[PDB]
Amino acid sequence: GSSGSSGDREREQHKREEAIQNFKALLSDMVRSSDVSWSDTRRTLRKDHRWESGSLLEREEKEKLFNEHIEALTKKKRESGPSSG
Repeated sequence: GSSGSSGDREREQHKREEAIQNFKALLSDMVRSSDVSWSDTRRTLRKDHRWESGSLLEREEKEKLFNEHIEALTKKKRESGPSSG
């Protein structure tokens, strides 16, 4: 079908989707490090502006995202404990 996307085919979900991606990006930008704890993070994000819209994601959802973002970062880190299977 037409490559270009247009129309109000998907608005409901879309609304949320935006929050999801936006949340992740905000985590990397704000929390670029991986040596931090959820508590501190959440509190910090709670002050951010975008966070407002992030409300969509339930406490659990948000917490999960952050954690995942951290573990992922370390992986990139050149020097890091022996992680294999």
